[PDB]
Amino acid sequence: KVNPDGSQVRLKDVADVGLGGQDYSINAQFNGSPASGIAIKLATGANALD
Amino acid sequence: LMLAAQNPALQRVRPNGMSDEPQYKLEIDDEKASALGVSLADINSTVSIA
Repeated sequence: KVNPDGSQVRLKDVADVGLGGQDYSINAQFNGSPASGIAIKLATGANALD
Repeated sequence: LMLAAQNPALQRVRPNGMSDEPQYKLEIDDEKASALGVSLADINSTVSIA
């Protein structure tokens, strides 16, 4: 917005902005250290070893 | 490309795609837009739809 007396209000004035998670629900760690992972399910009929 | 062409094992080595060409960027100063009472979404709709 623009104050009717010159000057303007920016997003930085009303909020904080930055790269963060798209979802914060799930999280994990590996032996104690911060981590991540993809769990993989096998497609029906596929062969686990391969 | 300018390496494969010094290589006497290859020949006729060309990119398949095209090469970057000039394009005319539009800058819109939202400061003067909102200072003249003109939306911003109306600007974009004008440039798309015309």
